[PDB]
Amino acid sequence: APADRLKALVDAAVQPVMKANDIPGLAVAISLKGEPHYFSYGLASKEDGRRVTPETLFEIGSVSKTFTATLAGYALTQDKMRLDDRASQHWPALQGSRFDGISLLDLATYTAGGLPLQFPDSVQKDQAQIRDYYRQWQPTYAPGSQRLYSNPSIGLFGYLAARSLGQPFERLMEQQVFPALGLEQTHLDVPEAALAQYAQGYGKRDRPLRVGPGPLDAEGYGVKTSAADLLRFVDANLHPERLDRPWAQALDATHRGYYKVGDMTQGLGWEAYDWPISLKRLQAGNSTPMALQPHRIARLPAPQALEGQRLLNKTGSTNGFGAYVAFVPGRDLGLVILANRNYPNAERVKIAYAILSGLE
Ligand SMILES: *C(=O)N1C[C@H](NOS(=O)(=O)O)CC[C@H]1C(N)=O
Repeated sequence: APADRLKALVDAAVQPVMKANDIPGLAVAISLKGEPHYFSYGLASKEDGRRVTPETLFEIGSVSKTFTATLAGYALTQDKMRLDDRASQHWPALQGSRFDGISLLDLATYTAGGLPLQFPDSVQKDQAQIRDYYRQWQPTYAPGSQRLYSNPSIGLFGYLAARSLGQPFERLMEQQVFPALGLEQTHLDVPEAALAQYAQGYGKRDRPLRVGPGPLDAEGYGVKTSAADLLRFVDANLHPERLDRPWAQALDATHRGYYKVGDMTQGLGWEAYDWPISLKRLQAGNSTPMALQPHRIARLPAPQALEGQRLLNKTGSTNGFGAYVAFVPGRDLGLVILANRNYPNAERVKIAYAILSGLE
């Protein structure tokens, strides 16, 4: 039976990696030939024995940036902002700062000139502290030259896109973005009535870990969603034309590459690779040096359509969770892997590659 073969393929990819990385619970969702398939493993909470299901909520960390990118795509389609706008055009407090010479594109693609991975610990989740942080910041190098993966960078991009729409970022995601995408199990602030679905996260010595408040957390890493909802988001990405036009264009804006770093082409949120490509190369593109070190970019002469024979992906983590999303536009194939342990990106890619290969 084809169901037996598919279960065998996914189990063979997942089971050893869960055991090796001591993952308590893991949800897989696959979109194949326009049909969804779910595979759920282990426990959402070890303490109460709640099992993972396709409706369990996981923290997706940096995968949130693809949602942030979608909201910015919507602001672009509505002509409320342009990627070449100066960042300070959208926030008067930034006028006269170094943000007068940094574009929204630089912010979105981590090339603003050395904005750090995280806000310093001295910056709390407070509007005035965030404002003052950006007003005083000075680039280490020229904007548009080096990519340094950064939550304050794309966080500001999302914050400015929301300002361009005249509403708070979190309100726009809840009231407009998630409903437009048909996402009813996707949250920035999990409702009390949905808490029973929120998985526990696990760190060292199995300490419980759920993400706490931080500056621009919603924009950079704040989404909690189920494997079923994240697959719905992947399916919207595979077929933007099925949504109402403004939202179709918003999703299309996240499928455009601006530059290359090694085998990776950088879009808004999504990162793309030629497909097929070796597992080692895909792991190297999602490796620690890509997250922690600056890289000189190879700018494209024109934005490149991220479609056809390409794999678009995003890793995301929080202290207690590890997520991975990947899809092949030219093959109508999509995958979501959500876990309640922050396990190495290389291991997430290893599961995904075994599944994607087996399906091919
Ligand atoms: C996203 O989840 N984050 C940003 C950073 N690198 O992202 S990647 O490895 O998920 O692409 C470090 C991990 C994480 C964070 N802690 O903010």
